[PDB]
Amino acid sequence: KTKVRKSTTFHRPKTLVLSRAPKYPRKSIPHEPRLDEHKIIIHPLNTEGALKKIEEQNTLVFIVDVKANKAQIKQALKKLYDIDTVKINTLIRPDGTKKAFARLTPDVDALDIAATKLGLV
Amino acid sequence: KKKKKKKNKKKKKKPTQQSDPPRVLISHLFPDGKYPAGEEVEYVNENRYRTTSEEKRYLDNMQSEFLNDYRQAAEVHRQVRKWAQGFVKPGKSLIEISEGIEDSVRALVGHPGLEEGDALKAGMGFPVGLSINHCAAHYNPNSGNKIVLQQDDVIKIDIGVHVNGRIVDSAFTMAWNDQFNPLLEAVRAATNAGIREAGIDARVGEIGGVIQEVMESYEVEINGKTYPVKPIRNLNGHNILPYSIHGTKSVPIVKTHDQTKMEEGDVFAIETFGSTGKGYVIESGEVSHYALRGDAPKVDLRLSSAKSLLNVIKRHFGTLPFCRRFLDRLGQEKYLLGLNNLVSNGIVEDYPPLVDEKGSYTAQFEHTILIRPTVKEVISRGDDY
Amino acid sequence: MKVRPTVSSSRRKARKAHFSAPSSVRRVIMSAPLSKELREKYNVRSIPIRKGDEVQIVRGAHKDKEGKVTSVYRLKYVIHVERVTREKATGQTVPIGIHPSNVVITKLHLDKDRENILARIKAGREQVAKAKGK
Amino acid sequence: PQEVSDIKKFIEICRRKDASSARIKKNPKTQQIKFKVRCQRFLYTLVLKDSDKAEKLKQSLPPNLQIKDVPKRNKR
Amino acid sequence: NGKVKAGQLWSKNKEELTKILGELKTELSQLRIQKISSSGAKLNKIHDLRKSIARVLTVINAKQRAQLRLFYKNKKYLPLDLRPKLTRALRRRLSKEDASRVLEKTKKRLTHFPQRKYAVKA
Amino acid sequence: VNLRTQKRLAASVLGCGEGKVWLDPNEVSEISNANSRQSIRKLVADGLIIKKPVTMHSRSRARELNLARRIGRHRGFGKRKGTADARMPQQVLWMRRQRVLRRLLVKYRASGKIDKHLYHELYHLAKGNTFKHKRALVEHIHRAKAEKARERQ
RNA sequence: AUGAAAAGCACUUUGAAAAGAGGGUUAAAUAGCACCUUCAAUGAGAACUUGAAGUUCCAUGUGAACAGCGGUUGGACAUGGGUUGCCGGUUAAUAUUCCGGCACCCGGAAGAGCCCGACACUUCUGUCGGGUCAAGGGUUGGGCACGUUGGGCUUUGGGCGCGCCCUGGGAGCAGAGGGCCUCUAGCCGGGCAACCGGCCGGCGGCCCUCAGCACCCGGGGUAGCCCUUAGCAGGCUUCGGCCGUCCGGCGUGCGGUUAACAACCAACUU
RNA sequence: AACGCAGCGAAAUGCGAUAAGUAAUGUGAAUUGCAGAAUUCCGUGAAUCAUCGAAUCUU
Repeated sequence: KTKVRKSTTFHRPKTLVLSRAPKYPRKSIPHEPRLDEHKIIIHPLNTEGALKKIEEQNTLVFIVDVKANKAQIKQALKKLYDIDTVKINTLIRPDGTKKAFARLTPDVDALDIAATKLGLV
Repeated sequence: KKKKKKKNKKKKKKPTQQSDPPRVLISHLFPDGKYPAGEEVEYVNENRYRTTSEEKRYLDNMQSEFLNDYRQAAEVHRQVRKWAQGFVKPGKSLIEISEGIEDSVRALVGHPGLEEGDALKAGMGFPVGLSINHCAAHYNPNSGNKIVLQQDDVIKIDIGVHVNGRIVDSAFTMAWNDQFNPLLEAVRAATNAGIREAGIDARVGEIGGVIQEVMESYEVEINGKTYPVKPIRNLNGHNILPYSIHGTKSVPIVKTHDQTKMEEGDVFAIETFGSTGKGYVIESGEVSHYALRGDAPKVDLRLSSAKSLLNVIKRHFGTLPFCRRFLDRLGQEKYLLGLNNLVSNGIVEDYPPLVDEKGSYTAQFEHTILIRPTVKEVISRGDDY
Repeated sequence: MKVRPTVSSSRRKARKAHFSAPSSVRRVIMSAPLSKELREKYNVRSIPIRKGDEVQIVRGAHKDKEGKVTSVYRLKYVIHVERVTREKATGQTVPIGIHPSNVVITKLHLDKDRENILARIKAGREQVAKAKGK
Repeated sequence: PQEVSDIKKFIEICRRKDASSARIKKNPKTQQIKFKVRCQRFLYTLVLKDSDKAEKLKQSLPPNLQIKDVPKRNKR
Repeated sequence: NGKVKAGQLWSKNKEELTKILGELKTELSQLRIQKISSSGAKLNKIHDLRKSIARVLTVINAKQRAQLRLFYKNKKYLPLDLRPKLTRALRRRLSKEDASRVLEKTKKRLTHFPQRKYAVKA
Repeated sequence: VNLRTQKRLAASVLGCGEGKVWLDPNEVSEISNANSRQSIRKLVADGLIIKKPVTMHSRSRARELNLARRIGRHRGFGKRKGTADARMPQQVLWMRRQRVLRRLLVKYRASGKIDKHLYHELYHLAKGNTFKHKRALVEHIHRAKAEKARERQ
């Protein structure tokens, strides 16, 4: 009078899982997007090495937040300076901050960008 | 013998008068090649014998060329300062004043200052000074400046001209509100007092001490409140050397025990500063003035931008002070990075504007004096100051 | 003698509260007596001193010296009036700090709030008088 | 680096859209002319001996392709 | 330009508050670039700009919080941050009505035999 | 004048050690302000910085002794310090002889000088230390073939 | 725990400096914030600095302390900077991480690096030439005939040239001589001057004649390459014929007895 | 507990990317080592002042 069972092992029956439908938000409003472009980029670096990079390798050396990754650095420079980058190489300095070398696209000249974008003027 | 064509070539009369703005070569206005002497004053007291000494007169004649071209430089200064005294008014822009001054100087000396070597033969000895209100010195508008002088501005006009590295540096102040007028007389007296006190064997601390009695003996009424005139202690006059505006000896404007003597053959800049404030100025504001140091560190520059710019400065300006616009007119495009690197290294000192406290008013007058073997020559004296 | 329980008559606590008093409290401590002309004009015996009013010195080596206060320097419990200076070795003049209790206020700095302060002190003094004179 | 042995294949390799640049290398000590074209993935080299055949090839490939002569002592 | 007064901020809509916040952040960026090697009057503005941004953010935040409390009026379950916070103990404490409840029998005793206002002579 | 930095920089650019760098004593002033690889490199071109040649170390005497040994001049008993096996192992002497004998037998079989039956017999004879060297093996082969030829009956 | 108040020491002078002596502030300073060798260079000073000869990392500075002697030196002090699947390069300090190339016998690749040179070069900057391939062992050579494969080379025949040299046009450029007119400078006569006449320098735009370099268009000849036929590009002779005196290999009788012989190449070991 | 934040700070104190703090209320001219502001009070109001009912609150 009961359904046949091809196996001697009993398995827990499948029951539906209802999605959460809270009657009140546990947090009233979502947080503002943390670590936006102004928080990411702090200030360019004016040092002999950093300026040497600008003239020769067409790269700009920036000091960014230590908790930002290369994807955020690339987006920050594009939406704040309208400068494109072929690649970005980042290191964390012994003082605890992040140094980001941003090589610009060959179409633009970095030295001009430093003047126009007030990097050094 | 070949009889070739000889079309009539009308001898043009040399011009005898100047234009507005000045563009006539100075040699056209002095066809005999002799330029006016400045104000001649005998030395005082135990030095009066110097006037008639036969040996010193011949010694002076050995440097006749030094004397006569400098006299040319001083005469150019007088005509340019006359134009400036007639032109500057509330409502004039600093940019157009500076361009007019440089063009007049360059036209009169015959040196456009574009070709290599040309600025080192003759022309501006240092960037013009256009210092407003609390700025005492070393302000110059850079390219694109839009500032216009207003009724309540106090403007200092400091003009330097050199010929063959002999630089005439003289400066004066203008104001248009009569409450500001007394300041000019106070500083004028100290400059004129310096002229009376200057001479061979005079001790510089006495000049500084005399300046102190005169400045605190003057007062000025401004907006219902009275301020004594104070010397700006931390400014000083100086000796002049070939192609170098500042030498190693100073003539203070406060008392000292300094036993440095003025000597035969020297040239001195007698400058005075007055202030209603504390009597000392600090550096503040956007920097426009620069000068290559004579005691320049011979660092092996690491930046190629710097490697060029430095040579360009030496070739075009040498040790004479320059300004940014003097670079723009050479065609260097973007060059600040090399310039700022050179400043940071310390090869080329940047001269920022110098200001006393906010709300104060300062005045400035300056003359160059030549310490000739017989008498003192206040070569830059004119009817204005 | 002290009666109210909240009042403390301990030297150590009084010295601590005075020397470590904040800026707002130090203004009340640094009070000066009014001149007899202003005392009879405003019916006020003393006021918290302010930068901007002339002052006469009655105690010290600078007695009978009149001048306006240039700085109310609360950290050191001193004020600086004009023309009281001391030359350093260099000859530079430094202002001399005078305690507000050794001076008298001959002229006031007249502001909109000082009118309220003077009105509050005046109204209180005669108001007390009517209650005590009953 | 790969070689193109046949001439005909070399032009087609120079004709495909990802051929950024090309160059001619001269070896006078052996009379070898090396035609190298750079594509997206590989650098293809074709070694030639007869200079007579070399001149025909240079004007046969599409003109859009930039060709250089590989000067001695290429500056850094 | 100058320091932004908190008084005028309170009378601005949200979208105008957002626009001014962007300008303030942008100005702080380039002004923080120039800080390298320079001492003087330049610095005072970046300190003021930092505090100016803070004032705008609080105004945006405060006006947002006020709107939420208006929407969640007459609502059984409020968000955790909008709910009153006193202490853990005070929130678990019995409600005023619950702690003051009485039984039927206790209510009957108090209705008929409460504490009387009596005086005894001498 | 402190030129320690210049000496280190010169060695790196010159691609040599620091003990080979020569700095002109009479131009210590121009070397003093080099303070960079480019300037050090410039002083190399101008002849101010020179790399000293390596110290002479010649194998001429080693070559002379080796030649004298090839003719037997320094091979005496007093010139040997190890055992004969260390100097010349028997295992490599045996391995040399075995390959020499086996190689000789292989080409003889291919050329038809011997058949497989004589080749097999000689192969195990060689493995059994019967022939001292190559000459012994051929001498044995010649004698055996003559006797095999001799049986014409 | 200085002093009521920093008024905490101006200025002169000795000393490399630290500091000292005057002088000044204070009521008081008997209250002073301690209340291996030689030479040379650098430097006040050189045994232990440098050259030549025999976060400690990097640069610049440096009073004390430390470096159990000294110290100009330093892993010390002060202030700045430095850490981003192969080859080459790049920095004062990072590189398989940066830059360039290229990826996941020949191409890469000689264009790279390394040696030699020549001229320039204050520095911004190097440029161009040349090279950079007594015993103990091996490897070859097996022939004569025939047939077959590469044909190594050459002759004839066929196809494709333009390397050079001869002839026509042009393009761009360089220099010497003559003509047109414009700007600046020196000498003579005259002229109050202005201005009028003669000689001379720099001109200096344009036109005509002479010499040299590089580029394009159109007509002639090769001198190189590729393909076939014949010989192997051959020598001797009866002049018929014979040898294949070309190289290389592969297949069938051999012969294998003196290859047990020659030549060539090689280390070592009693 | 860790890490950051000041015009010039290493520690302490204070604060949390709104960082030597913000808002709001009170009071009513300062802070102080050098810098640097504000009312110019009729709204607009220093300071590390007091109060503090609104917020931010990094790992």
